[PDB]
Amino acid sequence: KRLEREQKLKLYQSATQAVFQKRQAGELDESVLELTSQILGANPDFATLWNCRREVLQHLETEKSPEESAALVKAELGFLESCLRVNPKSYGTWHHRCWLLSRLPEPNWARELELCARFLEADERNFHCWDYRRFVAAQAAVAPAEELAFTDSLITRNFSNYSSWHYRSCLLPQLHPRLPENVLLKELELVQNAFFTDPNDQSAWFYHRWLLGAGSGRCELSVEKSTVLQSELESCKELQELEPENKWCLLTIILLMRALDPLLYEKETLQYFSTLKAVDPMRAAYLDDLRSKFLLENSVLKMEYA
Amino acid sequence: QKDVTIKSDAPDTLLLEKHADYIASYGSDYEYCMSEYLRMSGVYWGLTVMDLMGQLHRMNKEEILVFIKSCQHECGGVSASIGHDPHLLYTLSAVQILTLYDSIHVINVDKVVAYVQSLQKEDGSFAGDIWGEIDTRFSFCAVATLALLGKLDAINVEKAIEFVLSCMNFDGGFGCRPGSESHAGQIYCCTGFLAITSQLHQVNSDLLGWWLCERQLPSGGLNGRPEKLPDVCYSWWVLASLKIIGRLHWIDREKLRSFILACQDEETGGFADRPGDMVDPFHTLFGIAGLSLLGEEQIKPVSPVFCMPEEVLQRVNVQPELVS
Ligand SMILES: CCCCCCCCCCC(=O)N[C@@H](Cc1c[nH]cn1)C(=O)N[C@@H](Cc1ccccc1)C(=O)N[C@@H](Cc1ccc(O)cc1)C(=O)N(C)CCc1ccccn1
Ligand SMILES: [Ca+2]
Repeated sequence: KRLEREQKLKLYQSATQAVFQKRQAGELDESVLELTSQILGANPDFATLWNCRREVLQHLETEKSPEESAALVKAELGFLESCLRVNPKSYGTWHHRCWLLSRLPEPNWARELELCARFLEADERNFHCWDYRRFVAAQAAVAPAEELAFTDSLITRNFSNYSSWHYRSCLLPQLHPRLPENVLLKELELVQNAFFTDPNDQSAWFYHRWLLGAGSGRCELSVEKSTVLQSELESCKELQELEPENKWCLLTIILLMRALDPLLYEKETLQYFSTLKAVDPMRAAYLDDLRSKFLLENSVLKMEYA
Repeated sequence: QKDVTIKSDAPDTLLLEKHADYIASYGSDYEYCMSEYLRMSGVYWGLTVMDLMGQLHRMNKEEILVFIKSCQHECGGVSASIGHDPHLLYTLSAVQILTLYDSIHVINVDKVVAYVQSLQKEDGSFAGDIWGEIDTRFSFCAVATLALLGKLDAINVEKAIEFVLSCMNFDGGFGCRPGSESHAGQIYCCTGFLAITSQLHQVNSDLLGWWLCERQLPSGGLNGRPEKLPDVCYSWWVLASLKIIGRLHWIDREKLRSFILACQDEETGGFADRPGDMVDPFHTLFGIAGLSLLGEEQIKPVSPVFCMPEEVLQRVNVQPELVS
């Protein structure tokens, strides 16, 4: 264990010396690609080497044939994918891939989207991959509606859903360029399926709080929305019975009451704050500040009384 | 659900003497050699934590100043180490160090300003370097570097503001680029940016503050986003953000302090990401800086914006107004 790490070091060190020497001499050639491939595999965060690779590839593009240049690009794509398999969270590796694809004459974006789906199967929360997928989706011009379809499959097939809900929060406003009530209603139905499927999944509760803010306002509740929110309220109370340590459902009850009728539900709101603090005492200070805010809002409403 | 359980013989006292010893000897090896690509930042982490502990004199000022000068490139930018390439990250670290040492004219300030100005894009964003990677981390590096040099006016500030605000998300947080998911480190960079540029009124402090306080797990430690393990360096990213937006009291101070103390190595000194792991200077800085934000009387008060002793920022007269 301890001895071969000294010999890895000595190799890394000698390879690094060698790269820098070559670079100073202006030797922008395949030997540099050879040497950096040895270092970047274990050490993809060594940024200056990704820069050396780009400098080599740029230079070679000038003095090699179209066919030779195309071969170097396909080799680069392979090298990048092997590097990502070892460390799929390196900023440098993902940026190099983007640099490389952005400068091709005819990139294969459909194959890059599949690469994304493959990495997201392995780690649904890898934000580097989601960001790359966005880049690719833009470059190709994949419509929001297809990306929406992607997200749904991801949310239902297993959990670790924060990143998929986040993407939905950005896609929905693009389909409808503050959401339309009909869209909002379908979204609420999808999310409350989630949080009833897995009540400990934080992600659906965070996204549901957003949805509760993203619509009309309480003085403008439609009958259908009013009815949906009351139904959610009752559903959260049943969950509270089944899961009395669940803090997300208690907070959400308080928020639903606010969305429905702050003054009519004032007593129950106050009771729920007490229960919630006892269930989530690390959030006591936040909860007290939220209750203070809500009480001021209620004073203002009582005083708007003609 | 994902959390650590802290074992009951975990350290529960602050071992400052051990930490200073650990950092003072750190340069004197595998990780050290393999992390040369971040050396300028590593030197920053060491010097800052030493100064928070009142031990900066134990480090080698003169040698560090020569090393910084040799890392300034002809474009004005600073690299992580000699022969590496200039980047905004290391340009920031360098200027932070020289600020700690009141030695800013060791490098060519005019050229640093020109290097930063040059990396701003038409949409207001900053690239990290000439190769074009765009990240709000680099918007923070650019304005923090310029603020410390008295040169914030050198960039297009309104455009830079609009870009950072385009990275605000449904949950109140910030991502690295438009449409990127929220996470603590990015939130720190963007709130830090908004403090420096006087735009904290654009943050929804109650919504973001809530997302941040929900980073605290039953162990007391903080994660950087939903459903991840806690890590002592979130003591910095999360707390500093909470402080900038006036919501530091939304976390349980005592539970966090016990988590942070349990991350210490009682034998070697240093803090690790989680109790029992191997320590490093990165986690050592953020553990100590987190304790300082929590009001630990043996540690100098730390700026939540610049992660340096407040007394340093007082000296240069750059202390952005926070929310409260
Ligand atoms: C001689 C010291 C050797 C230390 C040994 C190596 C450990 C350092 C490497 C730490 C690192 O890169 N960690 C990962 C994630 C992690 C956390 N805990 C354990 N692992 C990482 O990606 N860290 C990023 C996370 C982040 C992302 C976006 C925004 C903020 C934070 C990170 O800490 N980035 C910082 C600091 C940084 C700067 C240059 C580097 O080459 C590496 C890390 C960052 O990019 N910025 C802009 C923060 C600047 C800043 C201002 C004030 C105080 C501290 N930092
Ligand atoms: Ca000294």
